[PDB]
Amino acid sequence: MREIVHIQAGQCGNQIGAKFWEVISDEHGIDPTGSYHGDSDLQLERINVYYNEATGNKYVPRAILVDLEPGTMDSVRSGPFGQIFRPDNFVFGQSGAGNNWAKGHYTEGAELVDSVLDVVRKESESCDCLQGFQLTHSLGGGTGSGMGTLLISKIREEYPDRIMNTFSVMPSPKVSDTVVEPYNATLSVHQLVENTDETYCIDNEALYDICFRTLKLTTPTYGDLNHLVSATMSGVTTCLRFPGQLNADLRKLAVNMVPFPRLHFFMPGFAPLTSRGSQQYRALTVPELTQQMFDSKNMMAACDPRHGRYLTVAAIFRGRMSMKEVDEQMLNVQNKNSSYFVEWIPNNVKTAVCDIPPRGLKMSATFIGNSTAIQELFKRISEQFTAMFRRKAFLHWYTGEGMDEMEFTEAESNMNDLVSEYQQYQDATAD
Amino acid sequence: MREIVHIQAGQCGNQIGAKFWEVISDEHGIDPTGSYHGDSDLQLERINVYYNEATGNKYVPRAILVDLEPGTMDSVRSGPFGQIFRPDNFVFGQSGAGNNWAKGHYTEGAELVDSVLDVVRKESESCDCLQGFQLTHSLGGGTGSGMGTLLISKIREEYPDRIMNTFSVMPSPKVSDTVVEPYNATLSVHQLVENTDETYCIDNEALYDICFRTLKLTTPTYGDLNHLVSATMSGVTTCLRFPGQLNADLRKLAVNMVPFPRLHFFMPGFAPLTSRGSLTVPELTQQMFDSKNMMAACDPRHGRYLTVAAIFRGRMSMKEVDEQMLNVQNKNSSYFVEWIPNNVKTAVCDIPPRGLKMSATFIGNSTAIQELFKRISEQFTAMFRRKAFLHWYTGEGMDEMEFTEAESNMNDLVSEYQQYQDATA
Amino acid sequence: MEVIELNKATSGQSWEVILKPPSFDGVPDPSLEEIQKKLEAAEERRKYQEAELLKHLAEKREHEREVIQKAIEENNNFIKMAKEKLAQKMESNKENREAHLAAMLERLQEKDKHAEEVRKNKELK
Amino acid sequence: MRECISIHVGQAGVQIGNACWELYCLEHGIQPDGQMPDDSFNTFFSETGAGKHVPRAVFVDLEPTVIDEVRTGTYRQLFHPEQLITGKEDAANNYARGHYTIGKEIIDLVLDRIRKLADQCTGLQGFLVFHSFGGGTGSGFTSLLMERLSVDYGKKSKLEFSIYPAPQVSTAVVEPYNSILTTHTTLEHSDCAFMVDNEAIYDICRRNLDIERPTYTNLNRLISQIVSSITASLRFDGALNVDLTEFQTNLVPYPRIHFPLATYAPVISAEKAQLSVAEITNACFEPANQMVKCDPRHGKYMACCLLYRGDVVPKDVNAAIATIKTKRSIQFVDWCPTGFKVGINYQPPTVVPGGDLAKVQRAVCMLSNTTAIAEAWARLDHKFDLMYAKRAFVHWYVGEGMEEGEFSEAREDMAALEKDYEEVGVD
Amino acid sequence: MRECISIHVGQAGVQIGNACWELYCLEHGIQPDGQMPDDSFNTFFSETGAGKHVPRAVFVDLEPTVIDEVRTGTYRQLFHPEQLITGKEDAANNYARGHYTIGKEIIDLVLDRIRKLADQCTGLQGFLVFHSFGGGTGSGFTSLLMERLSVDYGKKSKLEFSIYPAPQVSTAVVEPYNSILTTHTTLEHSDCAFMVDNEAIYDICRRNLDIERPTYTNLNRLISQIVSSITASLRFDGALNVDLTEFQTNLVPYPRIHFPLATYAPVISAEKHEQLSVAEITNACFEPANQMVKCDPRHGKYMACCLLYRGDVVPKDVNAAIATIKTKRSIQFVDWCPTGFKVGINYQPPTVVPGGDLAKVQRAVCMLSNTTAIAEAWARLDHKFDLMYAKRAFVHWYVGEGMEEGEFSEAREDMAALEKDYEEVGV
Ligand SMILES: Nc1nc2c(ncn2[C@@H]2O[C@H](COP(=O)(O)OP(=O)(O)OP(=O)(O)O)[C@@H](O)[C@H]2O)c(=O)[nH]1
Ligand SMILES: Nc1nc2c(ncn2[C@@H]2O[C@H](COP(=O)(O)OP(=O)(O)OP(=O)(O)O)[C@@H](O)[C@H]2O)c(=O)[nH]1
Ligand SMILES: Nc1nc2c(ncn2[C@@H]2O[C@H](COP(=O)(O)OP(=O)(O)OP(=O)(O)O)[C@@H](O)[C@H]2O)c(=O)[nH]1
Ligand SMILES: COc1cc(C(=O)c2cncc(-c3ccc(C)c(O)c3)n2)cc(OC)c1OC
Ligand SMILES: COc1cc(C(=O)c2cncc(-c3ccc(C)c(O)c3)n2)cc(OC)c1OC
Ligand SMILES: Nc1nc2c(ncn2[C@@H]2O[C@H](COP(=O)(O)OP(=O)(O)O)[C@@H](O)[C@H]2O)c(=O)[nH]1
Ligand SMILES: [Mg+2]
Repeated sequence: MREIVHIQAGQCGNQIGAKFWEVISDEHGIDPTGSYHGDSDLQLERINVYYNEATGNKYVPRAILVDLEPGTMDSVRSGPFGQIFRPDNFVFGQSGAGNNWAKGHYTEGAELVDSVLDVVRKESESCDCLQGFQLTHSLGGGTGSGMGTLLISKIREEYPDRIMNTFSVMPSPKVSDTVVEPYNATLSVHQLVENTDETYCIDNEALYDICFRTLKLTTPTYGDLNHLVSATMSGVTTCLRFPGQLNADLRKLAVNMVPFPRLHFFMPGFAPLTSRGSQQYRALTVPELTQQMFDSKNMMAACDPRHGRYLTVAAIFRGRMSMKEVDEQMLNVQNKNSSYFVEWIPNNVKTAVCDIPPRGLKMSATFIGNSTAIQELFKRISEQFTAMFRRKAFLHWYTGEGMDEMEFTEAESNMNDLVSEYQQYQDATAD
Repeated sequence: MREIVHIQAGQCGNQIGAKFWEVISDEHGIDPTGSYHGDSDLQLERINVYYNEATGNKYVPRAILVDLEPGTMDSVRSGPFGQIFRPDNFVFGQSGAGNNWAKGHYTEGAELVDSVLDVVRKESESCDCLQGFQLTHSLGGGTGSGMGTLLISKIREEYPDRIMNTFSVMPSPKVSDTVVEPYNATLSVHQLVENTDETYCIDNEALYDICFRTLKLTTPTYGDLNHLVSATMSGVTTCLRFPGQLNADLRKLAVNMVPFPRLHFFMPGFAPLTSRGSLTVPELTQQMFDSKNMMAACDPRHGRYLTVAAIFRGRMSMKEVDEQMLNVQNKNSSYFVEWIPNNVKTAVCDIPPRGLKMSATFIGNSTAIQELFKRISEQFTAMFRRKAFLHWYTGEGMDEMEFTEAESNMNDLVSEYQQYQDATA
Repeated sequence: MEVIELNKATSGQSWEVILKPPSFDGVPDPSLEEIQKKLEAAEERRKYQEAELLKHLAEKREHEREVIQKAIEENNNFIKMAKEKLAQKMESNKENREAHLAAMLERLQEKDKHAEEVRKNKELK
Repeated sequence: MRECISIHVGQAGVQIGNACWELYCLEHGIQPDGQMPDDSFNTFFSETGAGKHVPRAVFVDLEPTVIDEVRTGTYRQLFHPEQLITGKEDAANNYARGHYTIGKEIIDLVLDRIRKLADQCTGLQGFLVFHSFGGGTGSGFTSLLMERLSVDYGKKSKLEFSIYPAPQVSTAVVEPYNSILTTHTTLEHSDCAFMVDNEAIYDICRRNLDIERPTYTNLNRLISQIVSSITASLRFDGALNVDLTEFQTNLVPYPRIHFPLATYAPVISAEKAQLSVAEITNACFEPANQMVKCDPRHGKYMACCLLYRGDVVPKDVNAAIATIKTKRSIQFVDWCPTGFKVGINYQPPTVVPGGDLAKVQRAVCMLSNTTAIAEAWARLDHKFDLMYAKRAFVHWYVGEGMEEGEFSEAREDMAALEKDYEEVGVD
Repeated sequence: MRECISIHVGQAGVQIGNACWELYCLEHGIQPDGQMPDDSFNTFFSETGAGKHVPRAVFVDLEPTVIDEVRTGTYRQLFHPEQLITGKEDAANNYARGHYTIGKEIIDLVLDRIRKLADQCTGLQGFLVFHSFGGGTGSGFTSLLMERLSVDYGKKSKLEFSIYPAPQVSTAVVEPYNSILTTHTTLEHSDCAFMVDNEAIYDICRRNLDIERPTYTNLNRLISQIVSSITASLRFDGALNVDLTEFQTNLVPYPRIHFPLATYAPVISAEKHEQLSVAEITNACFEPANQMVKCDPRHGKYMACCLLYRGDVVPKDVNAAIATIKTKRSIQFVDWCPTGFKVGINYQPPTVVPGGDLAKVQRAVCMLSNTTAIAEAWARLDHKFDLMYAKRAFVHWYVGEGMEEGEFSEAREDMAALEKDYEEVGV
């Protein structure tokens, strides 16, 4: 279990994926040309998880960049670290999907996906011990959501014994005005329930609320939002990328975090919350990190964890701090807040500490929760879906590409089934 | 009726056997190199009963040393008299008996037993007239107990007309080595009932009680118990080893001591009792019929003597010895069966045991020995009724019936002792 | 008394002293073969006894063999039952794991057929 | 003659083997290249023609990380490379993958290596198997290994040292499942299993050694002392030795009832500024010094094996044990007339320099079979029941080919095992 | 010539033989080397071509220790090797072992040696057989031998000197068995048997000789004097009992009642000297303290009575001694027999072993009488036999040698018949 193959699809997928690669390259001392320039060997111990060694002392991200829209990979190559990616791993169509899931999933996306599998197989067969795949995408658009889920299915067909992980950006009317985003999200969640092992729910609604309410940004941009996404992605992959006592990998994570196969949608949290590019004038304490981490203002999904119960929790602290103090804060948070942890999964909170903090922070903490409160996210989507589907608003966008109402009905049904089983386990007793 | 062949088996067998050779070599003036250096010809008149006379005017014990474990015989070899033994008379296996009678009797013992019989068979052919065998062993362990009784059986098959004599050490929870001693001992008592002619019952329970109550030894050790065993083994062999007008041998002893074939278990006694490192004829006579002096944990006043053989060592009036032995028989008349006239025989030998100037040794065939076997039977029954530890024996091929038959036989022995206790004229 | 001379010899003499005459006038085998028969008969009883003893010890020898043999049969039966159990659960697990993977790839393939129906329905419009 | 082969499975088993074989080398004067300036250590070390002494041991793990540290660490020349066996993917904390999916790819190799080790023994006593209950390899591969050992070697003795999981020490959430599954599968195949509770070892390192946050190396070094006490009888010329057969005979009254309780004393901080035979003997019946958290005053003893090492005289053991027989708080079952076995090896305990344990002139390891150990089983079974009632995480086991029937069949065996401990404690 | 052959069987018979042949040699002037400076002594000694005088004797003992005395003794040159018959293994105090197991082994060898002696005789009278009642050899082999002597020497007299057991003297617990078994088998084959009660002889030595604990030598020295008195008119030219036939003529009116009582006086201490009169020693013949079997002649009737005087004894004095006791004492003979005595004087003086404990006396006497009182000795033996045989104590040792249990009861019935016969004639 070492190599991960990263895939980024659509505008959102490629924007957050690029940011992810800038952020971890800086953590590992890799500059935009692929040369290592860091000071500590621990930057390189597990560097193969995300990077191939190209001869010439260089490191190339194991990353495949996909979009039906050609322009978004022109903007990747022009961003900082555009030059770090393998040029042949850019796979671009010449027409976007018009925020239309059926275009991404059935028609134009399906005409490009074999082009994508070419690159995916080459990166995979090169691996000594392939862990699996992580995909960044949004659920509200046409390419990330439709072609991204299609891609998942195709890859699962060829690599069914490998872990399939996603970072999936949920739509919010606060951030985008595209009215069919509830449709695309609901069609995609149907696909993700059946075909991924772990999905990090990154909620644009939560990201906007954090930027507006906590960071005091009157008009937050995708830059402001993606700063929070990239802090999360760095935190939740920290254990994969540095050597710890845990022999952390994607399958051990899934085994211990997912008690029921469909219930694999995690609520990420992070502390401290910062604005992008901003000097931090005081570090947070271990009790501060521990408390602020289980606080609804720090969740990357617009859900109050106190409205449900945790099935499982994985937490990672970064920086120089007492592991003793970390253990006593974590245990105390579980005892005082005993009623937000299901009692029929004993010892369901796991803590790791990595001595290396992220850039700009002396100390930080990242939170991976499998909470039954995540049903609030799916209910919000499902309500928005129904208000449109009652009227059959915009359906001809989809039937024009070959779909049928029945596929909408089923996806709506499957997400309401998801809500119910979250609720079933929320109300379940140990007697 | 000259030579005895001596066999010591298992850890306990070899510890008390080595102590025995140590003691009698001192009595017959034999140093650890095998050279004689004594001061009297009385010591060499019957020395071939126990020693072969080597080429270079040397004496080699007629001893065969057996264990399934190399550790104990290693320790013997480095002991005080270790060098005196014929080096090729050490027969030792490699993988032990696991404190398990079934392993010593069936599996591991079988694989070693023919190596032992070859060495027994060589010592027997170098005898002008073979008297029989003496075996030292415990009953509570695996090797001396299971392999010892297997040896006895095979030796009976090959020499069915030679006397078989054992010094058999009884287990006691007061001095235990293994939790399965009740099983091991009960399975062996069965064998001895069937296959020995004379068994000296050496009761660790009695030895511990003697050391604690009489010798004031707060915490007895094997050294302390084995001091009592070697004094007893010296005592009960004195007549085989020194010339007495009785002309003592093992078959004559069995003839006059064993009225009924199964009732061949003797209560040994000894006076005076001594601690390691640190009396009159009337006392010797009494102290010797005293429960505090029996090497079996049995009160002889709880039954009746079928036959008694007594030996006094040291210079003393044989008139006074005969006087007092009669006095004791008359005063204690109800503890002797009336239907065996004159059932106490007294011998005297002039040579005292080392460090003592007067000693007495008692060999009783008492119906009170049933108390020894009842104690074993009760401990057996407490374990076997829950079938505790049974699987280490069935796993060796044993049937449960072997367990129930062996204790059925031991309770039959008890009943038979009881039947003669209550018989009258 | 009445003394009566009996004899006189070199190294002694004898006679008889009568004190009273009697009140009452007057006075009121195996062959060699037989012996050998009884000596031989006792020898054959000795020998019969010894033969019966050795016969019982022979019976114990064979029981010893049967005990050692039974333990070896138990060990072999332990091995055989262990072997068949393990192969049973290994093949059952293989069948299960292959059946799960085939169902998983069967569902994704129905999806593949359905995508062809979507693309056909489009050109039909 | 009288050889024992040690098998160390998964992370926990391999790291504990590191502490054990380090201690053995120090105990016998063996350098880390196998060279060496009483031959009983031959039961645990073969010897090459160059006078090199090679552990009779296999290290197995389905992932190479831990065993790679052996391959490049201090004792990298102590083992032959072929004795250090690694796959490429671990069992991901999943019994089903250790036992079937992943373990089946390497099991034939491991048995081939063990069979080559057995071929070097003239009187094999048995196998000692070190493993965790909670790991996917420690549970699932050990179960497979033990089954294949029964096929290859029949009833040849198999004894285990097993790490019982504790929330304090890093613990995966499905560890209760793996523990019950390996215990069900292994029960018929093991003759005697010495359980080690990570919480108990953890608490001792804190109370007795004043280590705030003990590490595995802290825990393993204490575990290695206890292990060394058990095997000392087999590795030295002792006064009173106790071979593997004697352990099984005196500690295991019924086949299923084969889980003895280990206690050890003294455990003294190396930074503290000699305890009598009586003192350290009484310490073995104090609940603070046990290797498994349970309360023997609330149970009944069925067997006590006391293993002394160092400067110990039998008159002192006899007096110490006689005191114990008078304590009313130490209750023995009705059907055990005699419950004490004693061994004394004269070489004092050894300690790794730079460790935390102090050098002492005498120490003792007690192995007791108490009905109180059932309290440890009940704790596991309750955690298993909490999750299993919702079938939490079961899909990861079924996905690898297991059937739910295997779960209930395993849990019913533990129920029957718990009722057995009740039964053997009655009068 | 009237030769007699002496046969000594078992330890008691051999050691008493030693005492007798030593005393005969002193009475006849035969030195220990066999040389010699009245020819009647030839009835007991042959002569070789070298001039050596050789006892007409065979010694049989299945244990080489006792006969090895003879071979290396003081009188060792008197005997030729073929007179000394040993084996390796004695009868272990077991009549059945002596009679059947070894009897069948050695009987032909023994009869062959006796036959070599008998071929040297021109007028063999018969045999004098010395043996214990109590030993396995003395009882068991003797009875087989007597059966064979009746076959091979039909018309020859057989006299026995039988040592009757005593608890004081070294005595096995089964001696009453062996005593009744050998009495039964031998009864039909002996003409006259002089019993020697070890208890009587022990009592005479303590009281008359002042010996606290008499040895076998003390007893055998005294028994030698009695045997000498009985055989003195065979070995010198006497006038009473001048051939063996005359013993049954003068003492045995009824063939089964062939057990005379011997009384002897005086026994005087060598340490301790008035010379006793003919009256005093004659008085001593009617004192039960001087009998060789303990019994009360007041409880019986005489059938026969011989006075055998030795030394300075004049007929005048004997008749006046006899006249004195007849007026003071009641001496009851049976009705059909005359009341009186046969009197012999042998002029040869009584001789003692120099340095022994018996003093040299001028005159002595032995009274041989056949009284019914001696059946009290049989009743003592029969009672001990009955006490043990009721429980079958020790019988398995006899049955193990091939004897049938029914021989015990057939022998005991014969003793019952013998007691009844003594009753009938002592009416
Ligand atoms: N957090 C975040 N969300 C984004 C970003 N870019 C787009 N989105 C969200 O993504 C959704 C629209 O999906 P897109 O990624 O733009 O669509 P696409 O995958 O490129 O598909 P097409 O443009 O129709 O070809 C809306 O909910 C947007 O709010 C971004 O950079 N960061
Ligand atoms: N005492 C002790 N316990 C350990 C050690 N390492 C792991 N454990 C315990 O073992 C259990 C985890 O199982 P591991 O042995 O690490 O897992 P594994 O056997 O390697 O199996 P996989 O990694 O799942 O393939 C947890 O209960 C740990 O606390 C150790 O070095 N010493
Ligand atoms: N008077 C006397 N009696 C003896 C003598 N030796 C043995 N006895 C008695 O003889 C009886 C024992 O029989 P033994 O003649 O010694 O034995 P054995 O006939 O040689 O037969 P085994 O049993 O085969 O030794 C006991 O009653 C002894 O007291 C002796 O020298 N003189
Ligand atoms: C604990 O933090 C992490 C752990 C892992 C593991 O690989 C891993 C390994 N072993 C066990 C567990 C575990 C997880 C959760 C629970 C409730 C539990 O009981 C055990 N996780 C990976 C991570 O990032 C990908 C990570 O970062 C947040
Ligand atoms: C008398 O003491 C002993 C005798 C013997 C005999 O060999 C022997 C020989 N002859 C007779 C008897 C005898 C024994 C018991 C009774 C009741 C009896 O009436 C006679 N024993 C051997 C001894 O040590 C082995 C011994 O030592 C105490
Ligand atoms: N008296 C005594 N008893 C011992 C000695 N050694 C062991 N025992 C007893 O022997 C029994 C154990 O059997 P042991 O001889 O050690 O086992 P083995 O080697 O398998 O025959 C227990 O009852 C111990 O008390 C010893 O030296 N003296
Ligand atoms: Mg592992």
